[PDB]
Order: sequence, then structure tokens, then C-alpha cells
Amino acid sequence: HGKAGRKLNRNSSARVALARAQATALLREGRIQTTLTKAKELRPFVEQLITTAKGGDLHSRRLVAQDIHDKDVVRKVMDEVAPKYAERPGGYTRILRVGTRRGDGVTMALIEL
Amino acid sequence: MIMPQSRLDVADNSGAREIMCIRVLNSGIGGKGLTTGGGGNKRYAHVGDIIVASVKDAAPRGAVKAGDVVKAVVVRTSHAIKRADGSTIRFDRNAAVIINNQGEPRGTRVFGPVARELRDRRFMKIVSLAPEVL
Amino acid sequence: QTHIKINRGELLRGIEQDHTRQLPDFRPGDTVRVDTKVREGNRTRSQAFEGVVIAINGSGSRKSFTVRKISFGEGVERVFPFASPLVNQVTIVERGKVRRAKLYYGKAA
Amino acid sequence: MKGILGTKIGMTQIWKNDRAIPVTVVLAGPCPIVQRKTAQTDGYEAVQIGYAPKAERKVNKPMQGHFAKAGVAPTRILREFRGFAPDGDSVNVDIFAEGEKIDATGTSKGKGTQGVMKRWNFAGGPASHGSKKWHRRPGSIGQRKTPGRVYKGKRMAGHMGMERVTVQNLEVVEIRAGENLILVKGAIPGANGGLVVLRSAAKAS
Amino acid sequence: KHPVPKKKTSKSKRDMRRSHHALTAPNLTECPQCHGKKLSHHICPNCGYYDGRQVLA
RNA sequence: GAUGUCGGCUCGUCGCAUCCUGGGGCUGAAGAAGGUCCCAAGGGUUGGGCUGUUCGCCCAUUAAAGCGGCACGCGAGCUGGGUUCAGAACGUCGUGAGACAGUUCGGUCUCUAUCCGCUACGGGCGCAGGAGAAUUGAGGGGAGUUGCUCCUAGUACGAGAGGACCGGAGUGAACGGACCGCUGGUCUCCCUGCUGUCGUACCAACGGCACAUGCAGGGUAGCUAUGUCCGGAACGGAUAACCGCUGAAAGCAUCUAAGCGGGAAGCCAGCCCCAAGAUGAGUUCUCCCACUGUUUAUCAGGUAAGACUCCCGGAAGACCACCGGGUUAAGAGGCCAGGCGUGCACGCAUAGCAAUGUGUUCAGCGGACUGGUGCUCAUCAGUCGAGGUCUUGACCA
RNA sequence: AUUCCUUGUCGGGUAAGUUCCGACCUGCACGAAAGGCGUAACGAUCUGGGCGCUGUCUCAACGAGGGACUCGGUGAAAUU
RNA sequence: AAGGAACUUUGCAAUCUCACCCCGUAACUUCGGAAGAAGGGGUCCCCACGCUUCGCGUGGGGCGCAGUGAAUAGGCCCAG
Ligand SMILES: [Mg+2]
Ligand SMILES: [Mg+2]
Ligand SMILES: [Mg+2]
Ligand SMILES: [Mg+2]
Ligand SMILES: [Mg+2]
Ligand SMILES: [Mg+2]
Ligand SMILES: [Mg+2]
Ligand SMILES: [Mg+2]
Ligand SMILES: [Mg+2]
Ligand SMILES: [Mg+2]
Ligand SMILES: [Mg+2]
Ligand SMILES: [Mg+2]
Ligand SMILES: [Mg+2]
Ligand SMILES: [Mg+2]
Ligand SMILES: [Mg+2]
Ligand SMILES: [Mg+2]
Ligand SMILES: [Mg+2]
Ligand SMILES: [Mg+2]
Ligand SMILES: [Mg+2]
Ligand SMILES: [Mg+2]
Ligand SMILES: [Mg+2]
Ligand SMILES: [Mg+2]
Ligand SMILES: [Mg+2]
Ligand SMILES: [Mg+2]
Ligand SMILES: [Mg+2]
Ligand SMILES: [Mg+2]
Ligand SMILES: [Mg+2]
Ligand SMILES: [Mg+2]
Ligand SMILES: [Mg+2]
Ligand SMILES: [Mg+2]
Ligand SMILES: [Mg+2]
Ligand SMILES: [Mg+2]
Ligand SMILES: [Mg+2]
Ligand SMILES: [Mg+2]
Ligand SMILES: [Mg+2]
Ligand SMILES: [Mg+2]
Ligand SMILES: [Mg+2]
Ligand SMILES: [Mg+2]
Ligand SMILES: [Mg+2]
Ligand SMILES: [Mg+2]
Ligand SMILES: [Mg+2]
Ligand SMILES: [Mg+2]
Ligand SMILES: [Mg+2]
Ligand SMILES: [Mg+2]
Ligand SMILES: [Mg+2]
Ligand SMILES: [Mg+2]
Ligand SMILES: [Mg+2]
Repeated sequence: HGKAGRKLNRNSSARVALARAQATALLREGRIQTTLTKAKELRPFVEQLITTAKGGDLHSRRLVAQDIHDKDVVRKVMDEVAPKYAERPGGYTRILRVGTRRGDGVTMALIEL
Repeated sequence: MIMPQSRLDVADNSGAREIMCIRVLNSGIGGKGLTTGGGGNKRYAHVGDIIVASVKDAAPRGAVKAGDVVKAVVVRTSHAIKRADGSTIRFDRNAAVIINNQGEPRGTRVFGPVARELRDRRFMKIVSLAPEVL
Repeated sequence: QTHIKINRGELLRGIEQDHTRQLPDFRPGDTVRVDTKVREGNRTRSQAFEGVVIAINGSGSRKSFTVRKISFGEGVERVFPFASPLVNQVTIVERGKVRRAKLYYGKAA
Repeated sequence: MKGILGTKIGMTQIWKNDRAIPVTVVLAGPCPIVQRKTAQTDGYEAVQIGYAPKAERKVNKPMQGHFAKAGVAPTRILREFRGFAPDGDSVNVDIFAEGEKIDATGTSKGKGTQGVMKRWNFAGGPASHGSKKWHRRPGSIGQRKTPGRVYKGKRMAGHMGMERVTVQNLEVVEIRAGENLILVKGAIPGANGGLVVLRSAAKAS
Repeated sequence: KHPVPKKKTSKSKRDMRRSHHALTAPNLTECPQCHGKKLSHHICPNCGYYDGRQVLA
């Protein structure tokens, strides 16, 4: 069955609107607390977005401008963070499994830079 | 892949404008005349198999008329034909030649090309009337 | 599920490259002449399809390409494997100004 | 008798003389002798050999002892072939000539718990002829008060695939020897990166 | 339509059904720093210690 | 105090009074093609037109288009056309209300399986230590169909016309199994083109919404049938009808009454698949060993070999199970390279009154694919897991 | 919409038509305001045929979304 | 994909079709009608020119597979 991704019991338009707001904050604040899954969903998409931003050219900034809608944040990853990330080939994120919770009873996680 | 309800067009001057399929059969064309089937089944007809067919449309003047039944042999599957090199053919429109029971056509010739497989299965004459044998 | 380190792709090529051949820079929409050869019974004839090229597909040994011509009022396309020995020589003729890559839409013509 | 082990690498298109033969590439990297079983030893007539290699670390103790009994270096995988013999250790040269028909056995690709369709080729149900909730269901299981049961083995929904499948009389197109590569006419069951055993045909013709 | 159960079920079977519902016990370990107890591969919840500190005390 | 009914559809499986196929006797059987009867139930038995129809008639095929049982099999499986409720009309009966196995139009078929049965998949324990792998096959399932052509052969036969048996070689239907290399499908955000409107202040560039892809165009990997590969066997043993050898009762004759040979698509074996819960629990290779505990405690404990647990994944799968990796590390992601896909990005330059075009651009963009790469996470560790009962018997000290 | 005999006989359409249309007349059992026979137009009426289009079908496939399955929370039923 | 009513009790269901403009339009008729019968062709962007405007005809150019580009949007006919 070589397929690949998560449907995360949302549609497909949703799926995107999510990992775009989630990338938006992970970039907006170094780490986030969120479901372990939705995290292992947010890892390689933020990561790839790092590799777009890591480039300088105006293009890369409109390329980012598509997924990450807020200027301040764009500007942050473009100007501030991505450059900082120069000499490192990958692994711009990491994942931590905390524990449970009351209502849903689901495992939980911190995903950080 | 032709099957029973398929309205193929006709490659001959035998007066059949448009013929609709009606059985399929699986006779070669050997010995005395045509033969009698592989068996019952064979649910499809492709290029150079025979099909029995009823006649749906005809020339207001010509050999064969509007309703006339009578066996035809296929020449243009809109489907696709794989020849043992990898080559594939396909014609935009589906078509056949009407025939008699020894094989060769009620036509005086053929319109449009025919597939080299008619040559495979010894339909000499139709292959000869054929303007192009692709 | 035998776990064994091995470049699938490169053994693949290892075979499927002796059985591989390259042709003229045709992009799609280019008209072309393929000089095909036929065997009739012991004897070897020589027909020649000459059409608008509508699709190149795959690659390696399996690389192919589809022409399309109107031959005697009835429309017909045909698809060659770059490396079939019953295909002798392709030859560009025109260079199409084509905006797509697959040219299906021209089956109304 | 004749047999050896190797992996399913891929399906591809290649030419002999003029025809597009479709060939699946097997590999049969050398297999080593490991166990030679005879009647006075183990009752029946066989030989156990092995495929994909394995590093001493990821290896059991017992399995180490085993593989050491005939100085062999561990194979991730073992298997038996009834009524063989050789001398030394076993590749495909000396075993197949190009063109020899052969029986190729693999595991299938399995499909999970599968419909009456997919599984067993059931009919179906009139997708639009009033047919409430009966589109994919096999209809009836029996008769009535007689026999009042359901038959043993009555086909119905079930895990489809991951079976052991053998396909018969396959032709050795090509031997890329000492690259232990084998070319074989057509299909071979079970997914790419597969584990398959090429044994001589069962039959004759 | 409308399948129901034929006969009331027994204490005996019913509790043979429950034969598995039995909870599996969190397999726990003591957490090299703060010293409460951590779940393997997760953060030791008291201090916040995965190898240095993360979530805070 | 309810055993729902015709017909269709789905699904099957049995009977043999056998439609085909296989074997034989008789023939008013020359051959070919047949009639009829005995053996034979392995597999097979087409698609439509009319009618609610079963049935039957016709179209066109076929080796054949068999007959019946399974509550006229099968509604907690579907239809709901036929008939059986209420409305209405038609004929006919009735003064009437009403009427009729006369016809006609309409008319609700009830989401949750407890048990047995069935398909799948686990958990337990069992198999006289505790483990890792390799397996014999008790016994059990699937499978078993058939034409056409050609050679033998224009031979045997037959004035002739015609035309073989046997054997041998191919090619194909339907069915099945697998496979994704081909041919195609799809590929719900991989790439591109479009519109109306909102918004990122404006231009330019983009993003939403127009599906639960807004529309259209292509579409890799995977999944698939229309595609591809392979199959049904050969051979052997025992039979049926049947054909005979030796041969008495009954000096002759006799296949039989003692014995013996030949004999089918059938039985057993052979082929593919499961299989020691085969409690009768099999066999083989390998590994850990002979530990400790005041029987105030005649059984536990710590451990070895090994295993789980947990993380990360998978061409394995609903859960469980199964395969890989878990730093001594390439397991997945990312990253680099490549492949393939879309088809020529932004910007800027240039041409043009503009729409646009050209260049820079085989360009830009990127879900699954192929490898490489220690950048990320697979960190730490917790949990189990042997000490081998007795009886005879053979063998060594 | 009436026909028992009934798939009446003939013709049309179909490759093939118990249905349908025309004619036929032996009306079991039409008939004149319980109206008879017609008729443009109208009809979510009823009946047959056609063209077009189509997964209704041959024969199903891939994909999607909501269930079904797993986990934490609350937790019914008819039956017996 | 190929086929296109082979489905079936019956095309039930689902697709077709879809707006505005211009050409054109049958038997039959109660002269109102049938009739949106049927069947075609056009539709977007730019520049110039005219005209009664926001607007529209005309002429030449431009682009894409397609220009009511997305959504709202009749399948039609013959005969009872
Ligand atoms: Mg949910
Ligand atoms: Mg949407
Ligand atoms: Mg075929
Ligand atoms: Mg006629
Ligand atoms: Mg393609
Ligand atoms: Mg799987
Ligand atoms: Mg169906
Ligand atoms: Mg019983
Ligand atoms: Mg009851
Ligand atoms: Mg009998
Ligand atoms: Mg039978
Ligand atoms: Mg009865
Ligand atoms: Mg019944
Ligand atoms: Mg019932
Ligand atoms: Mg009814
Ligand atoms: Mg009266
Ligand atoms: Mg149950
Ligand atoms: Mg057995
Ligand atoms: Mg048993
Ligand atoms: Mg069986
Ligand atoms: Mg001869
Ligand atoms: Mg003669
Ligand atoms: Mg098949
Ligand atoms: Mg591929
Ligand atoms: Mg493909
Ligand atoms: Mg501002
Ligand atoms: Mg703008
Ligand atoms: Mg919005
Ligand atoms: Mg809105
Ligand atoms: Mg919406
Ligand atoms: Mg699309
Ligand atoms: Mg015998
Ligand atoms: Mg790349
Ligand atoms: Mg993107
Ligand atoms: Mg990779
Ligand atoms: Mg008639
Ligand atoms: Mg009246
Ligand atoms: Mg009204
Ligand atoms: Mg009809
Ligand atoms: Mg719950
Ligand atoms: Mg099409
Ligand atoms: Mg409808
Ligand atoms: Mg008028
Ligand atoms: Mg109109
Ligand atoms: Mg154009
Ligand atoms: Mg135009
Ligand atoms: Mg509509």
C-alpha cells in the first residue's frame, strides 16, 4: 500500500488550513503544545517551509507568503530564523511526548526548533 | 472489444451504411469456408474476429438492405491493439466489412485502413481491397 | 521483506538499459515521421506513420511516444516504444508551438 | 529438486528478437549450505540454505551456534528444498539455463479483510433498482429449515492475500550470472522487494 | 428484521466475556532527576527532565 | 398469543431417471454422420425480443444450451412486477348497500445478532526444563470445462460423391490465480489554465470561497481490468460397463464357479494451498544451565539463554497479529543528488497605444519513487523468563 | 380501462414483439346525457416506440467525505 | 477504457440538456395556439470607429482545451 500522509478526520481544505496555522505558530513561537499526531503532521511541512525560506530571493518569500499568511511571521522566518539555520541540513524540528489529559484522554506533545 | 449492441460503421460498397452487432462467434476461416465457434461465450469482438450483425442503415440503392442481418468482420476497434513489439494502434471510429460464408466481402472494396491482423488471420481479399494496411 | 541493501533502481537500469535507445529531440506538437518496418512472411516491407506527436510517456526501456494521423478520412493514432526493433528511424519535420504536454484535446480536429 | 532463493526486484519491458517480453527481475544472491538433511539423520530428504545476510550483532545465540556448525555467517532468512544435493554453496548459474521453465513461489501482496467481490468474485446487487442497503452483500447463505445450518467453507468476507502463491512454468529469459540476477518471463506474486523461491517446474508437459 | 437475544445470558458466560477487559498496568520507571516517576520515552512530569529540562517544574 | 406466498436478483449445494464431455454393447453400423441401450455425476450448460411471469414461442449462437431436490432452497438477503387492504373506472351480477381467482390505474417491505452455524483474526493454557529457528504430513480444502485448425491422409472405407479411427502438433473461448512492465482507469491539492468575489493597504504576486477538489487540463507511486503471465495435464495403481486368457461342473462348448490380463472426463495417488489442539500433541539443528532462600517458610526469588515492554516506521493489518529499525545505529522524516510529473516561475529586460508576445527559462514548482547523507526523533531504562515427576528397560563407570 | 375462448387473424415496428399501433367483427358481456363518437390545447395521469446522454448494465475500478473499527468521557433498547 | 438500455417489472436512478442574444421551426388547429416545437450559430480580453447612455453594433487584433469559463440554469421527439 505505498500511500503517504494523514487524513486527520478533516476534509482536505481543512487539512491545509490547519498545517498552515500550525506552521504559522511553530514559526511564531519556537515550540507548541499539541496532539502527538498533529505534531508528526506538522514536522516535515514546517521543515520543507524552512527550506523554501532558506534562499533569500524574492521568490522564496512569495513561496512562503502563500502558506504562512502573516507578514510579521513570514518576515521572521525569512530574515530572522532561516538564515540562522544556514549550516544545518535538516532537522529544524524535534518532538517530545508529554502525557495524557482529562476529556479526550489523548497522548500530547511539544514540537520545537 | 465489440459486443452485442455495438453500432459499428461499414468499410464497404455493399450498401450497408450502419450495422449493429448481435452475436460474436469465434470461427477462424479455414479449410472449406468459415468455421464454427470456439464456443458459446467470447463476450467481445476485436479486429478480425467475426461478429454476426443486424443491419441498421443502408444506401437507397445497393446490394444489401435496411434489416438484412448478415455476418461482418471487424476492421476498426476504437479500442486498442497491442502487437508483439509494444506497438499499439487505435482508430477514432469503430468499423467493419460485411461478408459471405467463405469469407470475402459483399463489397467491391474497402474504405479507410485495416489492421495488419486481418492479414494474420488470412482475410486475403479484404486486406487487398484495403486502401491502407497499417 | 528480505531486507537487503541494494539499489532497486540500479539493477533495474542494469537490465533495462541494454534494451534502451534515444531519439531526436521531439517535444509534443512537433509533427514527425517514423520510418517503421513490417515483416510480411519471410519478407520485410516498410511503412511510415507521419503525424502530430501527442504524448511521450515513461522512461528507460519503457519510454514511448504516441503519434496521431488522419489516414483516409478515418482518424488513427499509434504508439511506439522508443526501442522496438520494428521502428527504424524518427525524424522531426515540424516543431509545434504547444502549450500543454499531452495533446488529447486535438481529438476534435 | 532444482531450487534457490532470492528477492523480487522489479517488473520491466525488454526485447528478445522482436517481441516485447515483459520480465520480472529476481535476484538470487549466493545461498550457503547451512543444513544437509538425509534419511538416517532426519528421516526425510532435503537441504536447508539461506538468503539475505545479517551482522553477527543482531543475531541470537542459538542461531549463531547453528550458522557456525558449518562456518557460514548468518543469513537473515532460512529455508528448505526437498531432494537436492549440491557441493560447495549455491547460486543460479549451475542451476538454471536460459529458457528452462520454472515454478516461482512467493507470498502475495495481502489486502486486509476483503469484500465478497474482491475476495471471491461475487455478482453484486442492482446498484439502482430500489435496492436498499444491498449494493455489496452476497445475498443468501443457505436454504432453510433443511439443513438449517450454513455450509462449511462457504466463501464470504475475509482477509484476502498474504497467501503463499506458486505460479507454474515460467521461462528463464536471461541469466546475468555473477551479478546473481535472474530475468523471468512475466508475473511473480507478492510485492516488490519480495522474497521468492525459484524451483524447477513441478511438472513436465 | 430486529434481532434481539433469545434467552437472558448467565452470570457464567457473561463473566467469561469480561475475561479480557482487564486493564494493563502502566509499566513505569523512576526519573533520574526530580524523582517522581516517568513513562518511557516521555517527560518526567515533576521537574521537566528529558535529559536537561523542558516543560517547567 | 402468526411457519410471510408467485417471479425476478444474490448466493449456493445435492439427486441421476445424463443435455454436453469421457468409456462400451447393439445396429436396418461401409465412411462420414446417426439410432438405441449399458457404465459414468469430474467439470461444464450462452446472450437477447415479448409477457409479473415460472413456462412457452421466436432472434443468434453452442460440445451442450439436461431434469429435479433442498419450507414449489434462498425477504432478520434485496427487489415488490404477479396476487391480498382501504381510492377510482370499466364490463357483468344486484331493486339496493355491495359484488367476481374478470380487467385496469395507485398503493409504507420494520438502522443494533444473545446462542448454534459461517468467514476471518487474537488472548489462554496445554503439549514433563527454559528458549531461537528449520520441518515430516495424519488428515483437510481448491482444482478437474471445451471448441477450431493442422499433420498423420485425400491414406483405411466407399463405383462414386465423400471421407476416417488411433496417434501427434498447434491456436482459442469461459473460468481461475497472480501481477502492474505494456495498454488504459483513477490518482480530493503533484503541476498548470480559468472565472465571479472577498482579503494580504495599493500595482504586481498570492490566499480563501464557489464539494463535502469551485471548473477545466494533464497526472507519478499505489489500487485496479478491458491489460499481462500462468493453469486444468502427463504418468502410475485399483475399478464400472465391457473385452478376453487358462477352464471344470455339463468328455463338447463356456471370461467364472478357484485363479489371471485389459478397461473411463469417474476412485485412490500424482498438482496448488492449510496442516502436530494429529491431547496419538511427532522429528532435527542450536543455545542457557545444574543458582539462592533456618520444611519456626516442601515452594517461591534473583538470574542465564532468550523475550516482552516502549519509541520509530512498513509494499503486514479494523483492534490484536506480522515484518524491519531502535546510536555498535541509515529505521522513518528532513536534507542533497537523481527519477518522474506538470510545461516555461518571480523578477527584470525587450516588442508593442493596449490585449499580449519574446528573452532571461529543457525554466519554476513537487504527494508516495530511487539511492546517499548523522540535521531530527528512535533517550533512559521497567517487566518477565530455566533448575527439569515417577516407572520399568537397555547401555557406561 | 369493457374480450371468456387468447399470445384471435392479418399488417407495421424488431434480428426476434403475450406488449403497442391499423384493420378485421364470431361485441362470452359497447351504444347514445348512469350520455355515443370525436377533438385543438392542457397533464408531477396512464401506454408503446424513437434520438440524444449515461456505470442502469457487460463488470466493475480508483478516489473522496460521513459511519463502521481503536482509545479516554456519559452509556440506552426491544428480548429473556 | 471499449460498448451505450445489452439493465429491467419501466431508462427506477443518474448523466444529457441549461441563461441571454441572432437564424430558423412540423403535422394539427377551436386561429388563441402547439412553440422555448425541432435545428443551428454567437458569448471572453484589447485597440480604433459609429450609435441614445452604465450601454451596444461594426472592424482588426490577442490568449486558453474550452470565454452564461465558477455557481444559480429546459433533454427532445412520434404515436395511443
Ligand atoms: Mg471521530
Ligand atoms: Mg472546499
Ligand atoms: Mg484479449
Ligand atoms: Mg425494413
Ligand atoms: Mg498515461
Ligand atoms: Mg497491506
Ligand atoms: Mg454491480
Ligand atoms: Mg440439523
Ligand atoms: Mg415469529
Ligand atoms: Mg447410471
Ligand atoms: Mg452438476
Ligand atoms: Mg408443493
Ligand atoms: Mg419459495
Ligand atoms: Mg427467512
Ligand atoms: Mg405488486
Ligand atoms: Mg343493474
Ligand atoms: Mg457474535
Ligand atoms: Mg493427506
Ligand atoms: Mg481432526
Ligand atoms: Mg475437494
Ligand atoms: Mg496435405
Ligand atoms: Mg476426392
Ligand atoms: Mg483473466
Ligand atoms: Mg510504474
Ligand atoms: Mg499507470
Ligand atoms: Mg497601511
Ligand atoms: Mg492584482
Ligand atoms: Mg473567506
Ligand atoms: Mg462564506
Ligand atoms: Mg463550503
Ligand atoms: Mg482533475
Ligand atoms: Mg490397468
Ligand atoms: Mg528533486
Ligand atoms: Mg505546496
Ligand atoms: Mg528515502
Ligand atoms: Mg405480429
Ligand atoms: Mg363520460
Ligand atoms: Mg393540474
Ligand atoms: Mg425496447
Ligand atoms: Mg468508548
Ligand atoms: Mg469514451
Ligand atoms: Mg429518471
Ligand atoms: Mg402560426
Ligand atoms: Mg430553442
Ligand atoms: Mg488556440
Ligand atoms: Mg470562439
Ligand atoms: Mg436541472
